[PDB]
Amino acid sequence: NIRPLHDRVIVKRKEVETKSAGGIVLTGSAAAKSTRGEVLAVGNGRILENGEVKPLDVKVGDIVIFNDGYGVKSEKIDNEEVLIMSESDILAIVE
Amino acid sequence: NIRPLHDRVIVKRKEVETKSAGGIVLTGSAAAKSTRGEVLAVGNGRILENGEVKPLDVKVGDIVIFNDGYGVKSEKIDNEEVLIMSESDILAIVE
Amino acid sequence: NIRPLHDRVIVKRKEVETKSAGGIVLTGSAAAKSTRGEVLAVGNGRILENGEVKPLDVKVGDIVIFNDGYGVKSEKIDNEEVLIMSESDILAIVE
Amino acid sequence: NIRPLHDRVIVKRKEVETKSAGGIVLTGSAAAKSTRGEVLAVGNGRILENGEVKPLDVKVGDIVIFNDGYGVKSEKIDNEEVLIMSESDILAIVE
Amino acid sequence: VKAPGFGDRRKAMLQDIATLTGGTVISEEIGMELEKATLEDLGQAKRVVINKDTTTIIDGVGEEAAIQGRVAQIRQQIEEATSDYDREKLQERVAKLAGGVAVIKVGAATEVEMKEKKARVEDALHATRAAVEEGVV
Repeated sequence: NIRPLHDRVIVKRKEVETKSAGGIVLTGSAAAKSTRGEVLAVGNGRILENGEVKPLDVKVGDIVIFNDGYGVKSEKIDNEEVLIMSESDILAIVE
Repeated sequence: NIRPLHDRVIVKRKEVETKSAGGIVLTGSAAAKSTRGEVLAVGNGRILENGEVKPLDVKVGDIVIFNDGYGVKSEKIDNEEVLIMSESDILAIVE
Repeated sequence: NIRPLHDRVIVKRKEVETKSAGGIVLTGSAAAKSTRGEVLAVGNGRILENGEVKPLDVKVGDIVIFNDGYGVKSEKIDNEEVLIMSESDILAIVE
Repeated sequence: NIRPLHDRVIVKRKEVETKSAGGIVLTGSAAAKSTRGEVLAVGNGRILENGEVKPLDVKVGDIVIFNDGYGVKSEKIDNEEVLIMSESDILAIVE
Repeated sequence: VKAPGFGDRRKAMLQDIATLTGGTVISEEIGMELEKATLEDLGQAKRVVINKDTTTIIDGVGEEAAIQGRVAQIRQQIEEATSDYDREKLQERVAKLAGGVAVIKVGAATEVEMKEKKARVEDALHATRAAVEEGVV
């Protein structure tokens, strides 16, 4: 297992959809990278100016929407791609 | 359903008008894209420096005027694209 | 010995893996620099704005995943290349 | 006799090493300029937001490892090169 | 010193020196780096003399079997060689590996006399080669 530090969350990207709103199969740049994932591990919490920590709002087991950028980092663990990124990159939680 | 995190708001922007100040149909770049929307989900609120959170000013149901920028993102949910963006991009509330 | 100041941590990255997912030997730019290390020294802790100091979450002996960048400085100590970097560059701790 | 203000430290850079790990002599751009020094004087302390001062961690007589950059400035005292740099530029102290 | 040749022939000459001296060539296309080199990848000789224009490797310490294999390979390459320039270069390489290289310098007082004597010496050289290979009548 791998546990992140502070406000970092480990997520696993969902597979890209093949058929889009019907039987039309998309191949190439038409199918963009998925922006939804499964939360695997969560950090302890952010550090406030006072020094106290507060727990993250996102929990393990939820599906989240995130924006890919420079802050989101890819690491190869257990022969499977996972994403390590801060809670500021979590936009919303599905359901 | 989808709920945002902290001070993010999901909006559904309105369609561009065709007839402008009469019957004159605008086609091309003349009809600028709409900068108004309907808020669908409202986040819990911004986290202050001390640690406390405060509720957001905009409630679900009203009309907002915003500015499109790099921080604003577009997401496709329920086969209908929505707009996810922070409260700092909200300028005013119509009515 | 060498001890860091404030929130800096000294790590020594692991040797790059050659055989990947089987016997295939990797040579060239495909074999990227390893982003895992074993912590050797840990600083006292970061100074808060109010004045007190808080200890780092990483202890000596752990294996960490770090993000290489301009913040990470490469320093050659006792004929052994080790990396001195701030704790903000440490992403997660393995196990 | 000069004393730095606030969180600044005056150091003298150690001479570059020519004989490297055996008999081989190094001349030219290969011999990078040394990144170790000797602290001569230490400022009173960094000024916090509230108003009180915090004494510096480095003490006179120590050997320090620093990162050369735009913040480190070179000036002449008693016809000898010394470096005026902030205490934040010191990475670690040897022994 | 700089390695002789230009291109593929440079690689061939380097490999010939490696086989003669008993060493290994450090190349990126084979998967080795100069920082990893050890004393085992270094060739050996007995005497090396370098001047303003020439380099001579005297009495390389290498096993004769490898040299024989290399010269046999170059002979096979010769057997499938078309142009005379390529054959001349290959035979020079075989001479460097196994035999020697001799040069005859023609001396004459003027330039027309030099040209005539040089032409006659070249004819004699060709005739002796032919007689050695196929007999005389």
